Amino acid sequence: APKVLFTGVVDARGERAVLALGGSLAGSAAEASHLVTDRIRRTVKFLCALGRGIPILSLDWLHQSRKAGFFLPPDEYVVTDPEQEKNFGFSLQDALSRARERRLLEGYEIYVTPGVQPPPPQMGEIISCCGGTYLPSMPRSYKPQRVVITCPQDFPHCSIPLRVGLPLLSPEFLLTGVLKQEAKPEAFVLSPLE
Repeated sequence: APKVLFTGVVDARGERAVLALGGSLAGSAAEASHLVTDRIRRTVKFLCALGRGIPILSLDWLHQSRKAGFFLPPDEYVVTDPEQEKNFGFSLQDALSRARERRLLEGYEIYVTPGVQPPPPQMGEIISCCGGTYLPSMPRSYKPQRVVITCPQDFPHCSIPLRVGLPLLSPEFLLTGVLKQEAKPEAFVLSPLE
């Protein structure tokens, strides 16, 4: 039975269809089997669903399923948003295919300093949904794929990662990388002395 999550929309009729058909309403994207929405948006729920490779479907999926009397396959209902695909420069279908082949952040260990925006806990949810490790405190040693997402306010606290050669990165490394399902840390390095 599906555990359906909604994002960027309000659809009481859709929620009712999920339950009527035997499914349940997902508490979060990490728990969801399907995400229902109307557009591509950079939200914790959308980015987590995409990172996990679950179906991201239109609101018509549930309404047509209710008419059928059972959950229909996802294929004919994938969210299509050429406009936002143009705004962001990526293909949702291609990004999902990538997520379905591999977790984007497999092997990555990421510490997000306290002052970063968006909020560290939201960044960690996204990191975890992409198979990475959200670190509890600043690292003390170098390791490949171990990085620190930080910000100007926190540069004063970055002497240890700089000492050991850990990259200081922009939060967009995560947001843009997860949206496109393409991790390019070298392209988001911050300049702490500027």
